[PDB]
Amino acid sequence: ILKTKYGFDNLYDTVISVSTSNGNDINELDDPEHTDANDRVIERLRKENLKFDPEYYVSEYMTHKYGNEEDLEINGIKELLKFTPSIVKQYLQWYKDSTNPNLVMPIEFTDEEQKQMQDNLPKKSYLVEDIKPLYVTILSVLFSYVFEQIENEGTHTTESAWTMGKLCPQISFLDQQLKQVNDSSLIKIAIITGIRRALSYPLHRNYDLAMKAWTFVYYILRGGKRLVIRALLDIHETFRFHDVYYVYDKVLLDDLTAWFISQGSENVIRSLALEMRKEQESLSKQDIEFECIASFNEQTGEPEWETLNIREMEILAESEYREQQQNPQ
Amino acid sequence: ILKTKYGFDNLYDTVISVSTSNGNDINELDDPEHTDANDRVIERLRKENLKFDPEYYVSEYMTHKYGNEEDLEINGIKELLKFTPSIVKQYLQWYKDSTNPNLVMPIEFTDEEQKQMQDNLPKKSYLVEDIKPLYVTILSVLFSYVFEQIENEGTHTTESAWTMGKLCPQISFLDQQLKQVNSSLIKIAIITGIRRALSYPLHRNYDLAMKAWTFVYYILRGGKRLVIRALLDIHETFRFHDVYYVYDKVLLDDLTAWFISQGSENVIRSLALEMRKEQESLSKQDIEFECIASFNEQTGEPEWETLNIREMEILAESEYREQQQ
Amino acid sequence: TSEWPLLLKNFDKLLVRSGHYTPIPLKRDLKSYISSGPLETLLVGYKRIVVKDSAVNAVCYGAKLMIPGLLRYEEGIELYDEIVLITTKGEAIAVAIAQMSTVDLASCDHGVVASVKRCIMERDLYPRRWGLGPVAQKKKQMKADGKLDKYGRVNEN
Amino acid sequence: SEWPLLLKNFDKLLVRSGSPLKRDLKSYISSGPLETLLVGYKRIVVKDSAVNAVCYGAKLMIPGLLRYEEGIELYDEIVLITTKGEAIAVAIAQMSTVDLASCDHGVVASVKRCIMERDLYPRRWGLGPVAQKKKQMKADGKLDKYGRVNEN
Repeated sequence: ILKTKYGFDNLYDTVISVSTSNGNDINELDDPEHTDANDRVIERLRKENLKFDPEYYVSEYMTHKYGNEEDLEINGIKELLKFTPSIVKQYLQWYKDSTNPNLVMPIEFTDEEQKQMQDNLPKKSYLVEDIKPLYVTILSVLFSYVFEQIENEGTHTTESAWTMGKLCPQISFLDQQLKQVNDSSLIKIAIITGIRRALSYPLHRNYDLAMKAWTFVYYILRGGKRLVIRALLDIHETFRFHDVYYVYDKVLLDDLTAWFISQGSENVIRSLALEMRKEQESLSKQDIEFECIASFNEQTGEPEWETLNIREMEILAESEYREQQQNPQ
Repeated sequence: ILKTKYGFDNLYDTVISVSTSNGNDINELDDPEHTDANDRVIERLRKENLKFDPEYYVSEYMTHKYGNEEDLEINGIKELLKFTPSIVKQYLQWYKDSTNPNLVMPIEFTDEEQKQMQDNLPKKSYLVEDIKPLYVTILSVLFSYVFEQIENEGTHTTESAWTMGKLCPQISFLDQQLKQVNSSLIKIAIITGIRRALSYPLHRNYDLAMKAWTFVYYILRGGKRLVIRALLDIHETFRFHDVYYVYDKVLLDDLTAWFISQGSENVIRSLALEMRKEQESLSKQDIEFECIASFNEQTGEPEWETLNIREMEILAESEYREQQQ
Repeated sequence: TSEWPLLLKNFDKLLVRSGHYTPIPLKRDLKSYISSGPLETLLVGYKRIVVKDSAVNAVCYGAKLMIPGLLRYEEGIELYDEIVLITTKGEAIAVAIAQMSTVDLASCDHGVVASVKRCIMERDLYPRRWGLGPVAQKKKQMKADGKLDKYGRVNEN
Repeated sequence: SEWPLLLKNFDKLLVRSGSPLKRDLKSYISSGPLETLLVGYKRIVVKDSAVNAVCYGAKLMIPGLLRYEEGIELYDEIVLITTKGEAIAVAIAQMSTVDLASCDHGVVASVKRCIMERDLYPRRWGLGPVAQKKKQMKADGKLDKYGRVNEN
């Protein structure tokens, strides 16, 4: 089989397979060295539908809506929903006082951030023709970062990169394509993907939580190039520090940060902020669908599949609960 | 499903399944609580054929026969084959000076052995009707014990209980029956010991397995008290293990206590002579395994073939001679 | 130099014997080469904290352990001590750093008990469970009864 | 008595003021970078020819030693690793850094707790598999009347 290149500008190979021998549990591709771009999308979609747990989803929804104080305290959903990461607080505090808030947010890079850009990033020049997948990567990686920032209430854990890599299709599945072969639509796909993955992989699987994270991505993008760099440097450092997950910096994040710093466009970032917000606002629970196993054939073993959106799951759960509560058992 | 009792006199249950949740890797039964005696034999035979590695077997044989000094130094086979366990040295030293060699060997139990019998063994009386599986269990467990003593040159390791448990079908498979329902049982116990010694331990060598059976003969010839010395050592090795102690609970506690109170010198002597007769009737041609020759081109299922260990050796010697040519 | 497996880092710190030199194909995942034996003895050295079943999953995700999740704690746990977090079944969840002493564990009604150093247990071994019937099977029963709308979906009311 | 390993001395476990069986470690363990749990220990790199013996709990001898870490003192708890970086076992150092450099013979370390499966590094046969060779002989008619490999 011919080798299939991956990562930034499809320049990398071998790195990912070697990492899987070192405990890389972020990678979700069965054969990263021999899976083409379209097959990565096919595998991802199949695995997302297998990963999604409707009972877990429904339980999370019911705890949030009907749980007592003890149930809500152990879960933590209400506290997460009130949390604002530091990067967002910086933007909101600036925005509140700015005389002209359509302009870009001023940023003075810290000593640590300057040392990072000097010592940790590649110094090569970039001549990338296809920039659209790179801006879409920035979008998906920003959602991963924001979601993690909320879920952990601004403190990183040993599993922060796992969270970031899992909600990011360009990382877990080395998928920069997102759409199967049979800008605006790709943006909408990136948003839906983020939501589907945020309801299938992390500890807290909540639609309102996923939408909160996308709203904060909008604000980061509105802040401008430098605010985006502040976020990218944080992401880069979280991966760099891990003895295993650093491979995602090697194959994607090292170049993406350095390319963005030297070639990122303020106009493109602003257009992206407005397009993603428009696409986000056009979405509802009815757009978030999964194929679920209803049963297994006893004689055959083939799972019997059924299609449901997240709202249908909630209604069915609310009906079961009302039957349990209204009627004596 | 109805629960299937096991261990000494089939009096035990539940213990084994609970142990498998705690890392009991000696147990080889998929479902110990619901596998009848005959199904334990069927499962054991299937798993032994899966476990046996002909390439490993052949490699050991070739190292012993054709290996250079460095190959033999790292392997250790020649050193193991020269080793005599302490229990056997005691017998042989006594036998060499004995005026009536057909008598039983005198034994004075150590303070440690006396405390062990007093503090670690059950104090209940035994009224066991079916004693034949118990004497066969003693035969099989003595083989496991002797083999471990040779392999480790008389020093126990953290894996001494694993080796003994693996070479003993009454432990690994809770199988005291040995023969499927469609002395002979003694011959089956000897063949089983050899097959397991060629499939499970670090050193897989026919001469080594036969050396261990020869040493079992001498222990049995020594008599009841020498057998007790060996049983106490086995019991202590399992007792001391945080996981494997379950084999003392379900089998060895009672086997040892029952043997001390009810073991017969005449039965032990008859057993020594019968096992020796059966051992001497055996050859490499009696040791057969089902091996994977190839895999199905369309399916990937394995294609099985039957070989005795001598056929494996000859085929390996032919390949070597062709290579050296 | 640059690439080395976790246990092979600082390779220079590894000394050779005098004489012949035999130079140093890919390794497998720990889960793929690990024995099925009693390996939990490797954690018997650490002091223990027993986690409530409702908090097990959070610990598998690397999240901090809070007072509501604590069930039992060992005597002599000092601040910053490396400890083990276990279930009521005796399964090892993670190796963690003690964020409060035994006196605080007894008194405190709120706060961080421990922060995860290294997750041991798989995520979703103790998942969020739904007490009532599975939703996908309920929708199939509704298709069979004709209790679904024209678009083949579960309607409000 | 029957209690799980990590649940022994249960009385020593205190409660705050105010029955399904567990699974095997191999069944609940994550597929993540769990080898970081052993980064604390000093290392000894084992020759491939000695790996399997260590999985069986056997002592590690001078012929099996390849590389050793600085600062290994007698009786220190150490980790035995392969050249691939796999953890074989946790062991007790039976000789210091000075003896590891000089000694031409002896026990290097004794196994405390095996980590790696037995037969991951088995005894290998350089030439063709024997079972495959017997099939080729059946196909050629190079076997006896009974269907067995004969001497000569």
